[PDB]
Amino acid sequence: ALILTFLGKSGVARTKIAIAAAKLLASQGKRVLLAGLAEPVLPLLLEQTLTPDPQQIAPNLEVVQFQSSVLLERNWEEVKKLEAQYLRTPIIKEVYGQELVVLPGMDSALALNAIREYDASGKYDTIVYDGTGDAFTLRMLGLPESLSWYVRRFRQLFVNSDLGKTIAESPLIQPLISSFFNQVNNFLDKGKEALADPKRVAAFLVTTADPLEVVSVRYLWGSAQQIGLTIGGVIQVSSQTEGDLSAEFTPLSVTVVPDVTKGDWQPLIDALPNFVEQAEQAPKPITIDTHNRQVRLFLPGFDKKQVKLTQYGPEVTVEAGDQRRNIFLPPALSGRPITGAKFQNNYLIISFLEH
Amino acid sequence: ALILTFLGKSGVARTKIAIAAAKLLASQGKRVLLAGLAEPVLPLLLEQTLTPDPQQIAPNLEVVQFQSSVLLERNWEEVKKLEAQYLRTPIIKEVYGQELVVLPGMDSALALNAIREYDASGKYDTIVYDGTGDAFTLRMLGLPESLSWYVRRFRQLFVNSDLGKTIAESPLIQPLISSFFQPTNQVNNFLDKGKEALADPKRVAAFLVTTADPLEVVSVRYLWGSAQQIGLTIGGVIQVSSQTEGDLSAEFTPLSVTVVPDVTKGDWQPLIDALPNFVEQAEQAPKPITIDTHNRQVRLFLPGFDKKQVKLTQYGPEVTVEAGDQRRNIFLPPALSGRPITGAKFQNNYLIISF
Repeated sequence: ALILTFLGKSGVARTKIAIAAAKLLASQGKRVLLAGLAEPVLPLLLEQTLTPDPQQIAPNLEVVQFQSSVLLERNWEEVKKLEAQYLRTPIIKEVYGQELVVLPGMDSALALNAIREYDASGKYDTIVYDGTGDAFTLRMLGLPESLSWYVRRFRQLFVNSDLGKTIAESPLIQPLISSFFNQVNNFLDKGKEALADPKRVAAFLVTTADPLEVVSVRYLWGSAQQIGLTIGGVIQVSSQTEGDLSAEFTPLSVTVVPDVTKGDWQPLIDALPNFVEQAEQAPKPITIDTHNRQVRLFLPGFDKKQVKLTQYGPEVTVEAGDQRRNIFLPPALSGRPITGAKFQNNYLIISFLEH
Repeated sequence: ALILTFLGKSGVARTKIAIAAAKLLASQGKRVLLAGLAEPVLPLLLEQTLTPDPQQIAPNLEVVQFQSSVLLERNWEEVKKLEAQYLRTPIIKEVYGQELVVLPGMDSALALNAIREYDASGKYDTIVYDGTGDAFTLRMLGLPESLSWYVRRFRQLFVNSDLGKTIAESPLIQPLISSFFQPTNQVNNFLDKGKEALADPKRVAAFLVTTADPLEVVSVRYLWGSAQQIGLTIGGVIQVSSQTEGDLSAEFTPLSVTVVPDVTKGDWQPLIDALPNFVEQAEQAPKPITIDTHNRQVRLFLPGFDKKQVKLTQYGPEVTVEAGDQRRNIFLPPALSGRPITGAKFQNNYLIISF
């Protein structure tokens, strides 16, 4: 499925857009899941009580509310089943899933895993996700890449090292495991390949003509590029500020849409863009030119003072918008000092030494 | 210090109110730190470039911007020194802070710890925190209690298990730990101090921010109850302008609703002059939880929920209150510890639980 989401500073407008996008796509024969968070506006705008299980509200249109409490207790039962299997003496079987308290980070991990399950079921063409629309959403969506980076470092250290041997053989720990007792990369790589594919994950900016909102979504735009999230376009919603925003979002299409009054969704529905086509035509977050030995990063919303580069062996780290892209350099670039990092037309062009 | 924050659906209004509150309290002689996250509105409204370190911008007014990437990197250097101090062969000494990736949850822990450090320094009377103003801010502020509960439900399960009683009754452990290189009290002391502060309206308080749009009103009422679940005092409501007219006093009884004007073209004085007395309203507001030793009762303030969506259960050693997609595991104090529940009821937005 395509995971479709929206970024912007005003939650009510984002929810209306998500609802309208879901209605439009379901009306065209796409199988749609609209998923929101634990908050009362989506139910109220739909005039429907929502639950942690998808409910059909129209042909091809199901709606679900992610309640982290419920997702946590559902995952906890999977933890118990694994515990019985892999342990001779249970330890956490006592704890009921209804007791567990949601910690920061769990919220995003549980929501992303739920989305992954819905995506993997094959039941949907589009999963419209009405999230927080902000940097927390980006950190969620970036989990496949972020976890992959950690896994690759753990492997380098706690194993794939003498330490990996001083425990792999340790006659001290071996009996301790014998008592009471990768697939990971295929799992993460699937998430990574989806996130990078605009046919599988795309987001759209939502903003009024207020310059404060405009600068906020341009910052989110650049931050999204750091994680490889395609930004397909801009939805411009109404306010007391008038303005043509096309020049502020070149080369993206800006689509001006009307409000929703008294539950008449049709004018908004009719004004929405073709999300799939615009995502497919949007700029690419990263390209690598192996002949000229250059990395080209699309980084709208930032200038050179706001972007930091770090280069440690075969890895380059790009930090911008409080996000970090780790670039593992290919053979044409590895081992060569960076000789330039200059912005041209919202792209940062990183050059590597030829001589 | 007092940590003061704002909950609401529109970030721009929340940042404006945070700036005005900081300017107000500073002009009254309080030493103020204004702290925001990685986003461009606060610097633009202040006409000041912001950094990860406090900058004075007016008498008694310093401002700082939290960047998760920098907080993580600065925490890493402390982890790397501990390696040099308590481990035979370093493992992580070659991992560089610039490369670390911020995962979900990590961002919230790093920011709360940064706040903790600024509060511990004694340099400020008020810390005005411009956060995300939503459930994610609540899960962050609730960390001391949530962590305390995990330590308290699971320590016993792991120490008294067959595998735990073996780690104490096994000679394969002592020469294991020494192959490299009570905390339970130090941890609970650190956690209990955070829980104490959060429960004290002089140390932590939040105010709701909303327009008259019924959709915003219902949203902040839900956040209001969600905040009570974590023990966060909600001192009052700030009503900002919109195309919807309305007196909101009856919607938030017994809280004061203070109507405030916009800020246009750098003129902060109308907003400043309209802000409420934060300290006094927080002192007068309802208490999230009261334990009545005499009447053997626990009274939980739970406004803004559907009563059918408040669940009380005792699956484990403590009663669990589920509401607002948050869970409170009630630690019974001495006067109530070990007394069965004998009833519970709702009344004027309070859940009264009898023992």
